[PDB]
Amino acid sequence: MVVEHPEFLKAGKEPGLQIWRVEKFDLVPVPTNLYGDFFTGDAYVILKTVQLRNGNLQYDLHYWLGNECSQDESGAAAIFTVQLDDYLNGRAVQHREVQGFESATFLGYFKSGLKYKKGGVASGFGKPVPDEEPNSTDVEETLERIKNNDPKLEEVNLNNIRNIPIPTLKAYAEALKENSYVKKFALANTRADDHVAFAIAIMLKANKTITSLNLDSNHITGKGILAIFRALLQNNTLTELRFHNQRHICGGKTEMEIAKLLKENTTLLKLGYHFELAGPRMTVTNLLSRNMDKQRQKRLQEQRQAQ
Amino acid sequence: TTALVCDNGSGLVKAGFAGDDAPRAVFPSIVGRPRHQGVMVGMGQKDSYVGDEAQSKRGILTLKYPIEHGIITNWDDMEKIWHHTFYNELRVAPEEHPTLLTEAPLNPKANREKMTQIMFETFNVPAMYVAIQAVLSLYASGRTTGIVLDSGDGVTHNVPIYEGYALPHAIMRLDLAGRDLTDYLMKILTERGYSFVTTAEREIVRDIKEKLCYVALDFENEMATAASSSSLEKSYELPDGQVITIGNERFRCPETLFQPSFIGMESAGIHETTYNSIMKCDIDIRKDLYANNVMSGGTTMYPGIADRMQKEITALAPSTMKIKIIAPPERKYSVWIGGSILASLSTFQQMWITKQEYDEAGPSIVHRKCF
Ligand SMILES: Nc1ncnc2c1ncn2[C@@H]1O[C@H](COP(=O)(O)OP(=O)(O)OP(=O)(O)O)[C@@H](O)[C@H]1O
Ligand SMILES: [Ca+2]
Ligand SMILES: [Ca+2]
Ligand SMILES: [Ca+2]
Repeated sequence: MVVEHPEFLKAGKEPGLQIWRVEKFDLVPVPTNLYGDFFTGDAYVILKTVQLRNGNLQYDLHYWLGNECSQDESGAAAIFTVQLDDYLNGRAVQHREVQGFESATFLGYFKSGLKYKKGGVASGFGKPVPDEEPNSTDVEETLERIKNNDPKLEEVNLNNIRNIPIPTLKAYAEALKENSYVKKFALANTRADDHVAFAIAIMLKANKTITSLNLDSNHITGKGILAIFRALLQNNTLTELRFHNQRHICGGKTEMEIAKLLKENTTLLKLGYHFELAGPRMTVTNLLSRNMDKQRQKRLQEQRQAQ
Repeated sequence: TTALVCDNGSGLVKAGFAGDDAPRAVFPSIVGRPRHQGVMVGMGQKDSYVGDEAQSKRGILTLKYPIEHGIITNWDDMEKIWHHTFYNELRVAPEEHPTLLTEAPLNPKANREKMTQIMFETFNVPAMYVAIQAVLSLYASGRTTGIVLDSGDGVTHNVPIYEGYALPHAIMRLDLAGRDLTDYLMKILTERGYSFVTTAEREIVRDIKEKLCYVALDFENEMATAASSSSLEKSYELPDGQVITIGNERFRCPETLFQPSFIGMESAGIHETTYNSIMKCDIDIRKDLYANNVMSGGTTMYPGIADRMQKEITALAPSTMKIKIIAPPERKYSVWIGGSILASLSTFQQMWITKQEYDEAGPSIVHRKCF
């Protein structure tokens, strides 16, 4: 939109001269008997309105910059010039006037002549490295807890845990299958692989609860990745998925298949991955952006109810 | 109450509070993750390190930049960065502050939306705005009309602006910027016999660049000078204490900006693309573009670069034309300062996209409220 403000509303009503001074990020009128006396430590916006035969108004906007004026003030003049011009529907011509270099037209506006006075209102302007605190989750204990459907477990973080056996990771997936309490599951940097990814994919067809899964920094490959993304065809719960930093990058036909596979997913809102190719990278970004806006469409028809 | 300003570039986040003359936080825009091949139990439960933290640990991490050539490419790490900025750096509750963000000039439509999506859905900001970087830099210089050369760590742009707005058809773009220039200085120094490949060797080359490099006024003269004497050589002290001499590499590195062939780019030089950009504009604004050339961003810091631009643009422009290059001293931060001012203006409360506006109209709202 376009800005209103009380001086905007008085601006360019009729032939004449208006002069404002930038004061602490606001536009303030210069008293009409002070016109032509310009503090060299300040910045000004000047509007020259002329009558046209039609009865409409010709505008000229000049912004006057004092040599000692501070950066915010002069930056503010230039911007105020722009907003004022916009507000007038772009019909004003913009002139930059610096002290000592001013236009003859500008100077011609003061019959009595232009004075500089020193001074003005004051500016509106006003480590460690590698190791801390290993991950203490007990894998066994936790795996157990998932089987029994423990409602105290809403979060499972295996991140950075070294030396977990693959069939145990596989077992976690098998265990998460009917769980109704685990919304989050982070295995980053576990040396997990495609078998683990396959298991997880199977899991995701049945599982209605987990919203967030983190595979970062693993050995998963394109067939692991992809297997998960086909699975997500049957899954409307998972909103977030992160595979950053696998040991070997999948290549383009994998990135392509990802962006393809996700076309029919209405659900996932976030994908951690670094796409090498911009084409899929963009496609995926548009899809996630569509899915996210549906969550706003609901939310609105939700909001559109309470009367 | 107070407004936040975030200027997210390819190498550096500049972030802070509107009204301040300077950003409170300036840090590497990166997200680290454990390197294969490697170790660490030190990470505890974390999938990643962000910002300064990750820079520390660069040894044991593989670093990744969410912004590439000034454009957002990895969105999940962009959220991270944004989150770190709010909570860990500015230490604020983002749902309490109007938030101004910046973007590259030609940023694709859908990215402008996505940035709008995330700010409202994930951070729940009461209101937000997205401004073009170069445009803010022009404003910070106290101008509505001008053509900005903006060159950072990731991308270099030529952005003509008239009575407050960029002219997109005339914008020119070059992928070459500081990071590429560092890699280029590593080479030719190496071809001189100093061998920098190391994760912490690059670190030193970067220092040499920001310290000893400069732009030659005339390249073949400077090369003829350097060939017939040592007047252009400068001594440089490494951390091992060794003091070595470096030659014409001083200006062959930044010459890449005017001669992108040097690194293998088929692209014309920033001087030629400046002229082109102006030439793509309406004749009647050209004289005002020629007379206001404003430089922005840290890759414009090289001593000599203004004067080199004056000369090349003079050799291109008509005989008559008044040509001036403005190189503000604070121009590593121009973009940020320009936003700081704009978001601080009394007139600004009406420019925000509100949460409510977003909730009702959806993210395409930003194409109609932000030019
Ligand atoms: N004194 C210097 N001389 C040359 N280059 C410099 C100097 N100081 C910083 N740089 C470079 O400036 C860059 C940082 O500038 P800036 O923060 O404007 O870039 P950015 O916004 O991260 O990048 P981009 O604008 O491309 O997205 C880095 O490449 C750094 O090497
Ligand atoms: Ca002042
Ligand atoms: Ca106009
Ligand atoms: Ca930048």
